[PDB]
Amino acid sequence: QGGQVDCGEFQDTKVYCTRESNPHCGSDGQTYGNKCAFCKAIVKSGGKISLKHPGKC
Repeated sequence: QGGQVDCGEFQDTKVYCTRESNPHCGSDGQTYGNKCAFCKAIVKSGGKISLKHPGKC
């Protein structure tokens, strides 16, 4: 929230990413290779997107 790996896209508050490759299949439907990849993707639909799967779908 201002001193974290805060994905400055930050459409939401829980938008922080990984330094690792932690895949996420977002509730956006999409699968992202890591959480960082999922940040903008949270941003995709308001920040309000959540995760379906740790990993891909």
